[PDB]
Amino acid sequence: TKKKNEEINKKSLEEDDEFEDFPIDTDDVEVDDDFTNELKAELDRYKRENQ
Amino acid sequence: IHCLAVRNFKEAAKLLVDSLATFTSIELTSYESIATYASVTGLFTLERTDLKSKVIDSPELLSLISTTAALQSISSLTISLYASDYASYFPYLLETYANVLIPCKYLNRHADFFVREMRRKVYAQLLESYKTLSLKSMASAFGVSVAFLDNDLGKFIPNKQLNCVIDRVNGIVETNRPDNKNAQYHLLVKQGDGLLTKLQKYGAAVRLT
Amino acid sequence: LKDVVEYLDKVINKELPINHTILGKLQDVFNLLPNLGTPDDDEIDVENHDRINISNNLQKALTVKTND
Repeated sequence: TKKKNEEINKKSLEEDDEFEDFPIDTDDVEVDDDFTNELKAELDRYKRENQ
Repeated sequence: IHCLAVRNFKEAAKLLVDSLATFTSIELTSYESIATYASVTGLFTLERTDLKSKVIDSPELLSLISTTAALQSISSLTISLYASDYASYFPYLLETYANVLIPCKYLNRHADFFVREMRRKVYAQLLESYKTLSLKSMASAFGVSVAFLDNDLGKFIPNKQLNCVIDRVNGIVETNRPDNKNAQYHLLVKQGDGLLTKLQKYGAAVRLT
Repeated sequence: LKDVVEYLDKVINKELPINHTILGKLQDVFNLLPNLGTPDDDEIDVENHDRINISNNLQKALTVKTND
């Protein structure tokens, strides 16, 4: 009950909680590189071999 | 299965290689599946000697031959990694994707990380033995064009496993060599840094009482 | 050292004898005097890093005991 005064005082300095204001108002990207690699391997190969 | 199912392979390899010694099919996916899966995990986890032995000098895998196409592809990969035959590495990499990774329920989700992770391990390996290489040399060995290699290398380098640069105008590939007392120094401070932070966090807490 | 130094002044000014033994011994001191830019100097620096390194790990280690 002691800590409680402080928790309410902080919230008020924020105003509400923004936390809930936002939803009301509104190499992890790396593509599988296997598909691109397949194309690469094959074009190089064709030329290499028949060179 | 619980481990395989998630991304972490470290744990799986350790239980699933052991199931080679003893398998029971009771309410469990047949032994042939376990042979294939043990091999995939195998590659990702153990270092040179040990891993090689575990995924090759195993009597069981040799006795079982290549009876289905999927177990073939993965074993072919294993051969080429170990044998340092880097021409056939890339064809073998593509086969394993189509026929091992996707039939698998478990590695469906993890196809993306796995196949990419293999291109990095293999490249590291070639570079380790060489002070310097040429782009034209390196390129040829794998069976990709010179341009292609460069692009795909530029992904691996800042992420850092290759430990390398390309002096482009000259076309040579240099491999930074801080493996020594310097290495051991750098690692040791970072680990020290990690202990230092924890002490503060805990210190500050008790101190309030 | 100071005693050696004022003694040398007296030899060439106040006619204390030329005792060849004393002078003879001083040559070893100048020949076997340390030098810098030797690869020994580089060697000392490697050792210096080692000892400070161990000092820090041990320093942190005491911080843990007292905190218990």
